[PDB]
Amino acid sequence: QVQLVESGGGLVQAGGSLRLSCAASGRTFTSYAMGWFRQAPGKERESVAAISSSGGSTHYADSVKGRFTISRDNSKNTVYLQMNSLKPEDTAVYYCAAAMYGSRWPDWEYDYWGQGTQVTVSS
Amino acid sequence: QVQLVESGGGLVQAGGSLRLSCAASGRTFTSYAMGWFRQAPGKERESVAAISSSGGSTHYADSVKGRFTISRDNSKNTVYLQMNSLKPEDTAVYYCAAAMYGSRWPDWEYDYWGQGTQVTVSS
Amino acid sequence: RRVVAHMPGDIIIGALFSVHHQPTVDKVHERKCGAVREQYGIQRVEAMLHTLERINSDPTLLPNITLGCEIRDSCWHSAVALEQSIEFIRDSLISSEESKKPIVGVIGPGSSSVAIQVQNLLQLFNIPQIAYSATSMDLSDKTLFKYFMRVVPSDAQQARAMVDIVKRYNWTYVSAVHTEGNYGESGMEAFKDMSAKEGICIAHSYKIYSNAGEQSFDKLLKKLTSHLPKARVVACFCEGMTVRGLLMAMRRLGLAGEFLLLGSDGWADRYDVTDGYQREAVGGITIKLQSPDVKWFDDYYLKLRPETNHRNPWFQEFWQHRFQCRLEGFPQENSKYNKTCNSSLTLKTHHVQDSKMGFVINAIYSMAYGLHNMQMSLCPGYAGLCDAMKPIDGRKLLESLMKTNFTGVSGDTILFDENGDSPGRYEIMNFKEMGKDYFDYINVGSWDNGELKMDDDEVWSKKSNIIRSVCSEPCEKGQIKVIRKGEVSCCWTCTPCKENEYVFDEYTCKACQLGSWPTDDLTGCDLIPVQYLRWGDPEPIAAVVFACLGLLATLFVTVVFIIYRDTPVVKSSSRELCYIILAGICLGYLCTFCLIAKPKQIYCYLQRIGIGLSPAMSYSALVTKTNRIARILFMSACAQLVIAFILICIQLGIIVALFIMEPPDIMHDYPSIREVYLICNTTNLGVVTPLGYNGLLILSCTFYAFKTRNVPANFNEAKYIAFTMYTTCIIWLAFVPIYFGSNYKIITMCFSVSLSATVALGCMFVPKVYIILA
Amino acid sequence: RRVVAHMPGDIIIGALFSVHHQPTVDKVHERKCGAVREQYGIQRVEAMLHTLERINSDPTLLPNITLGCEIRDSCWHSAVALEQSIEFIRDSLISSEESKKPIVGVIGPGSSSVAIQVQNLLQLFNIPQIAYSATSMDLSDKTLFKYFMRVVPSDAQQARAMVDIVKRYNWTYVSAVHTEGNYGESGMEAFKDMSAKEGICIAHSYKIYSNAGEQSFDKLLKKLTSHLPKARVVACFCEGMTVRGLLMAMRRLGLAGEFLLLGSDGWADRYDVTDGYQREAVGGITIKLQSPDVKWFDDYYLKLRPETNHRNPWFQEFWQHRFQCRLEGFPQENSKYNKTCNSSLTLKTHHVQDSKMGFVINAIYSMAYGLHNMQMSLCPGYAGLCDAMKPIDGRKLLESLMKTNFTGVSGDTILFDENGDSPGRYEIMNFKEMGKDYFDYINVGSWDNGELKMDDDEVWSKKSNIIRSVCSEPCEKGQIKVIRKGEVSCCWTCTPCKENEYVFDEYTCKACQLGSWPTDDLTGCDLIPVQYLRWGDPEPIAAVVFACLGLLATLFVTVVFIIYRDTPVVKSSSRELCYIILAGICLGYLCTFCLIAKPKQIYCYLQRIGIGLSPAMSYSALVTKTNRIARILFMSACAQLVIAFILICIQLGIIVALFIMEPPDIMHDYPSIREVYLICNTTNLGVVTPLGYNGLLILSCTFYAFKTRNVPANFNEAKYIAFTMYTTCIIWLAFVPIYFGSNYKIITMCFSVSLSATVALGCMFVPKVYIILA
Ligand SMILES: N[C@@H](Cn1oc(=O)[nH]c1=O)C(=O)O
Ligand SMILES: N[C@@H](Cn1oc(=O)[nH]c1=O)C(=O)O
Repeated sequence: QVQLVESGGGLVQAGGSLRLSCAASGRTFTSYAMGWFRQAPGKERESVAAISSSGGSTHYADSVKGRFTISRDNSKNTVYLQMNSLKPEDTAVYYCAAAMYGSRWPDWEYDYWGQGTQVTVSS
Repeated sequence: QVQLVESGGGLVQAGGSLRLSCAASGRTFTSYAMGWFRQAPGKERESVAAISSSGGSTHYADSVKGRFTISRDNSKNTVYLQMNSLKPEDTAVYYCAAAMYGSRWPDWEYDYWGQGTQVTVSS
Repeated sequence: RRVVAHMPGDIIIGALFSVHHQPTVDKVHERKCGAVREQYGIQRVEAMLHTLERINSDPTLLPNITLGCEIRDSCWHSAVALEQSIEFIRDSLISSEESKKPIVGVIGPGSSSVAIQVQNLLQLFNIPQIAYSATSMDLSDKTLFKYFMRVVPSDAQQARAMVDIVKRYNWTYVSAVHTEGNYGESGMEAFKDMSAKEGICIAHSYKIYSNAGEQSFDKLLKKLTSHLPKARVVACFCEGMTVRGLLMAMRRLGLAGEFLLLGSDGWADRYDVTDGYQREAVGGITIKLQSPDVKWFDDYYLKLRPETNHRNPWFQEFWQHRFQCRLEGFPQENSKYNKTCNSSLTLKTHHVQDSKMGFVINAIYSMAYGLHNMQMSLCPGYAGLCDAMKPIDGRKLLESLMKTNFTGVSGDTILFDENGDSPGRYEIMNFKEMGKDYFDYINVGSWDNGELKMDDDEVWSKKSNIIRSVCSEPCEKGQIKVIRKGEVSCCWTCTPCKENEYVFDEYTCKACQLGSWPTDDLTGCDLIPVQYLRWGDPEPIAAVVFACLGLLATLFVTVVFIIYRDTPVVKSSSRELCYIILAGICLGYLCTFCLIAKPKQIYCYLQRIGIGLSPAMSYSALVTKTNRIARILFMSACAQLVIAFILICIQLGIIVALFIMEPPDIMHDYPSIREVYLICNTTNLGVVTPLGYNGLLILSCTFYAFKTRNVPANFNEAKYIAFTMYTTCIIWLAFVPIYFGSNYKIITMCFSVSLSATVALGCMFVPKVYIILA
Repeated sequence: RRVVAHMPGDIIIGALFSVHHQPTVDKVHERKCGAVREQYGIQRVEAMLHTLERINSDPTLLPNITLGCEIRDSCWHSAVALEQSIEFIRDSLISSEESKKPIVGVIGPGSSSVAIQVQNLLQLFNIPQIAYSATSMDLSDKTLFKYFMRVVPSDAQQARAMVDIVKRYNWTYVSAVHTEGNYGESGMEAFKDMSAKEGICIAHSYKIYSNAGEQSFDKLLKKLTSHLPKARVVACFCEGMTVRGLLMAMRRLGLAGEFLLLGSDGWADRYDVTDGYQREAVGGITIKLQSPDVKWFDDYYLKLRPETNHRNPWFQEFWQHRFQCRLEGFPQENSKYNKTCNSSLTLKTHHVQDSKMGFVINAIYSMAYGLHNMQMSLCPGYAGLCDAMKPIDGRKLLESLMKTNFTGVSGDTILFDENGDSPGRYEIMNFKEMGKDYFDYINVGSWDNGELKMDDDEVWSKKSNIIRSVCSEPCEKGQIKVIRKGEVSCCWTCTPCKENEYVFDEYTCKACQLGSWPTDDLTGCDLIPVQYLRWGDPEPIAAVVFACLGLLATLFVTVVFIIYRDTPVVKSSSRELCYIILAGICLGYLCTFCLIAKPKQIYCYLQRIGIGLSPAMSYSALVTKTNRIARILFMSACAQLVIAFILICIQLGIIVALFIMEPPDIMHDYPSIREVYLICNTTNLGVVTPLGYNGLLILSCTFYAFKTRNVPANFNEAKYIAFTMYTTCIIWLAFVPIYFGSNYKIITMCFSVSLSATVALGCMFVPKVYIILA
């Protein structure tokens, strides 16, 4: 198995910007589609975004469509999520997942998890 | 590295007999001379007995000479110490050690230790 | 790090399948592979996965034991497969004995060059390998390739099949191409070795790489067509891609239908080497391994969908490649395409079954039965996996697999000999145009232990096949010998031996001996008939009638003389001299006979003796008479008899010496090669010496006759004697050159002798007959 | 699991050394090894350990980098070394990349069969291997053995050295033994190939295993001695143990000093193959690689004690083996011995340095320099180990080691070519007995680029070496040809060609043409001297003096006759007839001359003309006189002149035809092969016809003489004429058979002619002289 490590999250004033970095161990990262998920206390898990293994195709949730950007770089073995406007709903813990035998979105059969990162948004 | 495991010791009436078994992991046991040592609370470590790697030569301490026996069997990867007429001095923890680059006895340059076994002798 | 397709279980079996194509030229160093393969790739992957699942579900096989798998790409390349085998070793060995479970064995690869090095790597660690397509014959050396097994026969039988095909249709001048590697090369050496014995030539061998550039095949066509139009057949041990390149270059250069091309199992029944270029390849004859279709895989494979497949990493990419789209939300979207796939596209559109799937499934079953037999014959105490079997031993597995005996999915019992080579059969397919714009491979013949059962009527559809590629036509038509230029023995030039030479050797004639004419068909020599003028020539008839007239006159004259011995004319003349003259004339006229007949040992000798004796036995009496008449102007009868007998004895001795020097014999004269004559053996001296003796006698005769010319005595006998002597001298002088001026010497001599006798007869016999009568 | 000798460090280098002997026969399956090795084992181990410690201590080498090691036993066996190399792969492959540090390279092994297989295993994983003793020539194929390097030259030069040695001492019929393996076999093939061209034979090759039983060497000796005593040298590419077995079996069977044996570097300078059997091997000649001693190892090694060595697991066992004791309290006591070692035993007793230690240390230094050069030429930014160098790459290391340029411990620069083969030199040692019970190997020759600089005086100590191993001695001594039996061309049989044949081919003579005699040394032929008569023989002298007497008498008589033409006797006789007789006698006596001289083109023709004309020119006058006297009982002088001239012309025409038929010529008569004579062309008919003419003339003369015998006329001339005619007829009749009965024909004719003339001279000339005088 390959491990996932998260970085870049934290507490910032509302309306700001941030970059979240997800890095995978091993050397088989170029053949794994990567998904961004969210989880807030007191509610069930929710989807955020997804990027295909080969790149060039991005999937954004309707509730966050039009303001968040995602990109990948296989050379340094990482995926970057540029997060903007710091919406109040962003105060949650964010998970990074890897799937390869997926189906039509948002059904991707994720099997590799990560520790995520807690992001708090002020008022 | 290989591990040493001890068995057979315990509490018995004074003047009895016992068998202590020392077993080594790995498969290089046939080229390791084996030493029996003792350690009692409130005093420094003392030597008990020794057996050569190839067998056929036994070394007994003067204080315990003439009543304790030692043998080896490489097929089951073990060494047996038969302790006859258990003396009150046996109230101690017995250690099993392995040495291969030794010198003239009792200078053998031991490098592999064991957990030993606590043997208590009644009055 | 490449991807793998794994399936968990108690036991692990590896496999090498070429899911992608070969790395292109100049990109080998990067070890990057090309397009996805549909029939040599994923089909085999799913076959292995389903086969292992099915045999796991079987209770009678490996009870309480589950069988897993690990499939890896090899890209039809050497280095990539070596790396994957090193990964197999790494999964085994250190990380497994002390990662995943150790790898028991591999199944593959399918090429005769990659399998060799994979066996080299896998024979140090004792891991058996069962190939299914590596049909080379260098892998049957159990001393050097010890852990290798096959479910297919070697290619020492494909070479025999191709030789039989090329010999059955009277082909003699063939080209030769083969792709570089340990499959084309050894097969082509075997083809050459077994074609030399059968008297089939090779125009020029060649060699090319499958991944060679576009401009490396144009040169190959140019060097192949330099021999045109003598060789219309090209024998190939090439792989499918080499044949595809040849077809593409033929279309580009414009050689549609220029020459038929014969191929191996490399492009036996493959639609992926003639699609888009099916017009150039019509006519080719391809040998194929005999494998019936399997319905298990067909039923299982067609229901596969990309969104319900969680075992094949190379499936979605294959889906966008096959259907030319881009799945919207799939992880491997591959948005380089357009026109996204619908939810109605299925795999049963344009489905083509792989031609070697039975062999794959049989290899898997063979490994499983080897494991099961060794399990039940090494650990009988338990039904499953026991401590005596942990870990599994490679040598025991090899010696358990070398005795396999079971029935394959096709229904045929599978057992291979000590060399690890299962038996096999062959078909001979032909590519042709069934309809308009419709082309297909059709079965024509077969092959099994040399029983080539083909269809001469089905191929070429008539008695006019392709122009037989032969350098020299059957030119030695019975009157021409064969000469070679010395550079090549395949085709020759023709030289007609002379009319006197008949055919003895296939390459050269020999002349008939003297006296023998070559026969009509020049197969031998025959004795020339002998020509001799037996009876029919008119000149012998005239000579015979003249001799008969003279003989009748002589008999009448001698009868008249013998009627009355005493007469005035008889009293005046001497009976001895006239009797001698008559005897000489009779002897000469007899010598005229026995010479015109067929020559023999005695007849010709008697004639030669007589023609010399008659003038000698005749002139003696007349020369004695002339000597007596000269002396007038052992006495009387005694003197005449003595002189006559002395002359006769001298002539007889001369003739005796004459034929003592040259004994009589018969010979065949050879005036020319065309004609042969029959003659008697004679020497010029044997003719000259009697001629000289008669010349001396004639000189004496004419001298004595000119001496006593005045005397009118003996009823004016001097005038008659002188005229006879002059006539005889004249005819002798005229007849001397006749004998050496023509080939009719016999007739001329006979006529001269007859008329010389007749002159004397008319001179002497008539007057005395008149004196007797009136 | 066997033991290993390890030394920690940043980098790890492996090594394969044969500490124990080869597993004995029938024990290979158990993979159990034999006795401990003193010079091919532990010495190498300590050399490597100390060398790595010393190079670690060096500041100019690998700064801030420490070098470790891992030494493993190989037991001189293929399988054990394969297992140890698999352990090497296990250590670096799995655990190191993601146990201990990865293994950079190996150093060894020292045999040409084990090294091949270890290289086959180690060339897939890219681990370089630097051998130090595997001097085979099959390991120089960089296409197949790519990761292999050497510090010693190949054995294609040992074969040349052995061929030069065997050729220099005139050996021609040699035996052949070689131990089975890739070292003996290839070297022996090279020796055969390069010995065939030099005209050196091979009696019979052989092959044996080193570990073969005690009864497999007796058979080898029996088959080697079956050729005795023709081949007394045995050429060996055997290893040391094969030579040891041969020596042991020679001692057992009793062949001490039977035949010299020539050997390779396998038993070059090794005291462990002749100890205990040094009496059988005296005389052998062994080639050795040129390596001077090293003092570093000698200084370090001799201070080692078993109780102060904590790096060598195989040391105490070696101590009890060498000194034959049992250490009391040591862990490896090995109480199977007795007589425990004291505290005074040291290693400097009977110390013998290993013969290939410089090569070992040079191999270690070469690997270290390769690492250092690649380090400073790949990571110039840091002095030590950097992330760009982690992990180390095999291909870069190989391409950095293929350019080594440095000076070894012996002081010689070490650089090997693209084939990985450092240059080397050779010595030629000889084993012999220096003193009584003292034997040693002594240096005799050398070898470097074919400059074989040996000592002919040092070996054999005299001009009488061993009996040369030759089958046929130089028998073709200039008068004998050479014939072969066809089985072998090495030795032959001798056949003396006939005395009439000279030597032309080495194998066969040839006879000369007629008229030439072979020379003294039979190198050719010379024209046989011609023998003729030069007037020196007594018989020609007698003939000449008789002819001179007759000639003087004839001149005296003719002068007396010509002094006065008119005389009563001269008036009665005719001057013409006596002049003709005198001319005939003079012509005959002249014909006696010019015939005894040397024959020439015209001399013999003139002599023949004279001897044929003189009797003819003489008898004419006498026959005319006899005819005239018979007629008595163109008239008178005119008639006599006409008759004489007619007879002379007839004789001249007959002689003209005679030499027209046979033109004159000179020739060399060949009565025998020994002698040749000189003769003129003399046809038998040209001699016979004058004899017939003279016989007819003599018959006429004697008939006429017998006719007129009564007449006493002409002063009783009839008696003289009749007596002369009778004498001439008698002498001619007696002299006709004389010519056909001996080889003195010339003398016979001369004497006959002279006396025939003399008889007539005495008959006729003297009476006329008397009549003139008194
Ligand atoms: N038997 C062939 C295998 N093979 O090669 C191809 O090109 N197709 C195919 O099946 C070989 O040994 O090379
Ligand atoms: N160069 C030899 C090495 N060798 O073999 C022996 O027996 N001694 C020894 O040094 C070989 O290649 O076999």
